[PDB]
Amino acid sequence: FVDQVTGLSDKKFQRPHDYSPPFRFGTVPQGSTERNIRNNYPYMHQYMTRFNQRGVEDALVSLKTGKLDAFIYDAAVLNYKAGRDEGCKLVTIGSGYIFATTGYGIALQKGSPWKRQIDLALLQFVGDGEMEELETLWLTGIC
Amino acid sequence: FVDQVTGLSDKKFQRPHDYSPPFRFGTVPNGSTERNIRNNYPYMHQYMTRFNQRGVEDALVSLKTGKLDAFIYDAAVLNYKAGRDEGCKLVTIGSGYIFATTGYGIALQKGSPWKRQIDLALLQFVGDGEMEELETLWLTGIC
Amino acid sequence: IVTIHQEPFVYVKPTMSDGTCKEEFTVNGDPVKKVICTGPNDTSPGSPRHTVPQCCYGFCIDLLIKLARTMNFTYEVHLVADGKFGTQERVNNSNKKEWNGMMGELLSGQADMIVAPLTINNERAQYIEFSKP
Amino acid sequence: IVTIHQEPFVYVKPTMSDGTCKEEFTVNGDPVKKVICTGPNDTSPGSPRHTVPQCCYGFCIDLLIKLARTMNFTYEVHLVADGKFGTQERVNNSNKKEWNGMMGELLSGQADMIVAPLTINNERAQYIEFSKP
Amino acid sequence: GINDPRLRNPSDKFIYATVKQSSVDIYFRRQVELSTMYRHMEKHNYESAAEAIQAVRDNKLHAFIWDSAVLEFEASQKCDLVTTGELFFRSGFGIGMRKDSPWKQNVSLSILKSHENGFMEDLDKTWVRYQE
Amino acid sequence: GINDPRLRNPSDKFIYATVKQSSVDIYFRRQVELSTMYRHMEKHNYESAAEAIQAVRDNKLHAFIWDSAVLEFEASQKCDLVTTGELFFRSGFGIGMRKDSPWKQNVSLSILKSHENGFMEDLDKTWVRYQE
Ligand SMILES: *[C@@H]1O[C@H](CO)[C@@H](O[C@@H]2O[C@H](CO)[C@@H](O)[C@H](O)[C@H]2NC(C)=O)[C@H](O)[C@H]1NC(C)=O
Ligand SMILES: *[C@@H]1O[C@H](CO)[C@@H](O[C@@H]2O[C@H](CO)[C@@H](O)[C@H](O)[C@H]2NC(C)=O)[C@H](O)[C@H]1NC(C)=O
Ligand SMILES: *[C@@H]1O[C@H](CO)[C@@H](O)[C@H](O)[C@H]1NC(C)=O
Ligand SMILES: *[C@@H]1O[C@H](CO)[C@@H](O)[C@H](O)[C@H]1NC(C)=O
Ligand SMILES: *[C@@H]1O[C@H](CO)[C@@H](O)[C@H](O)[C@H]1NC(C)=O
Ligand SMILES: *[C@@H]1O[C@H](CO)[C@@H](O)[C@H](O)[C@H]1NC(C)=O
Ligand SMILES: *[C@@H]1O[C@H](CO)[C@@H](O)[C@H](O)[C@H]1NC(C)=O
Ligand SMILES: *[C@@H]1O[C@H](CO)[C@@H](O)[C@H](O)[C@H]1NC(C)=O
Ligand SMILES: *[C@@H]1O[C@H](CO)[C@@H](O)[C@H](O)[C@H]1NC(C)=O
Repeated sequence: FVDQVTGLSDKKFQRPHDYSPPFRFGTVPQGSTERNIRNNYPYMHQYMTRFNQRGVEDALVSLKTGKLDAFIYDAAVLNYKAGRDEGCKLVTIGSGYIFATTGYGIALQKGSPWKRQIDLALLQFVGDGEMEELETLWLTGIC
Repeated sequence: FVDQVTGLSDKKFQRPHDYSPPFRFGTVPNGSTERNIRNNYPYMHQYMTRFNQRGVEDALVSLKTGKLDAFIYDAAVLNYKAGRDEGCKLVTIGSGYIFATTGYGIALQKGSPWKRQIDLALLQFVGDGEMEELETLWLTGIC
Repeated sequence: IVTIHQEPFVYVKPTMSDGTCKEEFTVNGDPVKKVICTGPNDTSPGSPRHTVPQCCYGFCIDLLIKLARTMNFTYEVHLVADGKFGTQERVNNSNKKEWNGMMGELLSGQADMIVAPLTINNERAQYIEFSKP
Repeated sequence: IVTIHQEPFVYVKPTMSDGTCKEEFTVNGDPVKKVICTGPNDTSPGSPRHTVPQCCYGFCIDLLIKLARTMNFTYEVHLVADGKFGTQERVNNSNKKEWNGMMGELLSGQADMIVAPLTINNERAQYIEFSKP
Repeated sequence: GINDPRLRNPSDKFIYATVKQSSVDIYFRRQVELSTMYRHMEKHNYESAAEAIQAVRDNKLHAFIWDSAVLEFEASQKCDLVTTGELFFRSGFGIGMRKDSPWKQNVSLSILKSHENGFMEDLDKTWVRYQE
Repeated sequence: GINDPRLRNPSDKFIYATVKQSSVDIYFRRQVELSTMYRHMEKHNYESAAEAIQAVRDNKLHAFIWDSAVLEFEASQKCDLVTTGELFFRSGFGIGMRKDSPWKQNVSLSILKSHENGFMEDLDKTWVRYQE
């Protein structure tokens, strides 16, 4: 019930020598989160370049076995990983407050006639609680 | 929690003159419950003739005023009436184990060809949780 | 009649002296209505398999005795060859569906009335019929 | 530009003396970049005619200032006449569901771009296009 | 009960199964959201119920999926055996029958005659209600 | 939150309503299974949200369906006003745009440029993020 890291721009995030143990974190390689970090903080990417890893569950095992302390990824995927966490041990930081705050969607070709139909259909699917039923079915936010 | 009556075979159901408070038991008129009573205990029907009533909600009000002490009806209807009772001051006895233990069904004409399809459709509705979904929608499981 | 050994329902117990059941009483002195069923063992190549008669009693057995008390009909209680209820299982050649267990002995004519802890569902009622539970 | 009265998004205040706004400072000494909106006192039964240029600021106002600094355009900020978002409500003649509120002022040409806490749903997007939230 | 989300993705610490080729297997094969447990418990199915009771008594398991009154009887036998609070697939044991046959009407009527009186209650007093 | 059966079956003392002609009325009018609340919220529809805040502060309203930001801000301002946590109808606040118009793409890219940096964080630091 404490906060080890304040947010994305913590005062500890400028120097690993400010940390008394050698701090480590990671992302997935060649992701859009890495591009967002590089367009926000290139020095954060320069620290993270020595601290890369393979994938999602590889970083999950590195968090369980004490090889890793933090992992920067998407919000709802890490919320699901906390939902499938072995006894709610790995806990996220907040609920997306000091973060990128974007969403998913359907990528279409430029000028496609399928745009307005999919837009109205998704806004209808949110408007009748069916999206909430799917989020209840596939995302179990325990504890 | 305490239960002053622990089954339909209680000693108090013989005669309220046997015990120092004369209590009252209530059923509904013109029902299969009364046929089960008259084929199990005709004296129970003879003392229900002393203790008749008219309406199920009227008998609920008579229970809330204390003019009626005991009440006998079906299981799930009284469970739903206790699920929406204010304060939950009216609790049943067990969950139907010293009782008739029958089920609600769909009565058809004798020799109708629609029996097999309705039976297969109902057994399909049971074995997928959709019946439990409708029971969750139309019953309240509080208190 | 075929049934499976269900511990709160169908007690199956080996005979005492010669194909007979020990007359055991309940807490009220009511004699336990036992029947001489036929019980085979589980592993027929794993052990010398005798297929001896055996004693069957309990819940569903006394229910069957009440049913035979109601209508004038005799009965012969036997047991299933292998301890399965019966499932819609696909055979290896030509991927054909078949049945095993008590239902496999029912549809093969070896049984006539399954008085047993049988669970009612959709796939069984398509092929056989069900009484009220 | 049209908006509606919500305090954590659009603070609406009357002016200091005439048109000018109070040079308010935040907790970090930042002067609040305000705008001279044009708003009524109350609704038409409540206020007969009192519509003045007032001071408006806050969340979406600073968002609009950032958009007006990013792209190369000037703007105009007014207020909604009634106190509604806007729904597809029936009118007397021809039994037709017309619009009102901020959408009723946008579709009538009285507004050019709704910068407001617009809850995106199906029916509002059935007619006009939106932006990303 | 079944609404524990940690059993939806089990592991080596959640060792539970059901009887091989039982009705539980078909009921979990139909419901698609119970497929993952169906892809787990298929690795550990047992030939009979008493073998599973003896296995879970020696803590070689962690849970077991079976009908209500049988497990309540086993809890009345052994105090360490505990039934859960939740309940699902509220169905009925009836009599397995043949096709079109003269044993359809009077068998159901005799069972219902046993239901209208207290004979089913007396059979409960024999074994079902009977505690030890 | 919304999962209270006291709101599913209301009474004369559980006074819940909404702002007249809002997205709450549209969302509770599309869902016909929530028609009962649609029969209740018409009793006490208000004009502005501040009228609803003054009503619920003086205990004239007992519940009020509304977007999360304004209610969390008023909970930060006033300690007696308490929000709940059952979140439903996760929607978006977007800039209301015209038809086919040359400002649909540029403004959207500018808002997304505001999303990628910490400018929305600065806008939270203006009024949204700071608790009182
Ligand atoms: C319950 O059943 C009885 C019998 O139908 C009803 O009692 C009266 O029965 C006589 C028989 O000649 C009729 O003439 C009356 O019309 C019946 N009573 C009335 C006032 O209608 C009785 O009404 C039935 N209803 C209940 C629920 O009590
Ligand atoms: C099922 O039970 C009923 C009980 O009524 C039996 O019906 C009677 O049995 C005789 C046999 O000759 C029939 O002629 C009549 O239909 C019934 N009695 C009369 C005179 O109405 C019925 O036979 C039983 N069926 C079986 C054998 O399962
Ligand atoms: C069946 O079971 C026992 C013990 O497994 C076995 O020795 C024998 O083959 C059968 N019955 C007899 C005769 O004990
Ligand atoms: C038993 O069968 C005989 C011969 O068919 C018949 O007379 C009798 O009614 C049947 N019922 C009884 C009393 O068991
Ligand atoms: C078919 O294959 C199964 C194993 O899947 C085996 O048990 C069975 O003996 C084979 N043949 C028969 C007789 O069905
Ligand atoms: C606004 O309100 C009243 C009408 O309700 C109007 O008469 C008055 O002049 C106005 N007051 C202010 C704050 O200027
Ligand atoms: C914006 O437009 C004005 C002319 O209206 C002029 O200063 C120039 O074209 C633009 N300035 C910038 C810096 O975009
Ligand atoms: C229609 O006119 C009546 C007055 O006759 C008015 O009360 C009502 O609000 C109007 N309804 C519509 C649908 O515009
Ligand atoms: C939108 O952005 C591009 C960026 O170069 C610019 O060229 C274009 O003119 C803009 N459109 C309008 C209508 O401002």
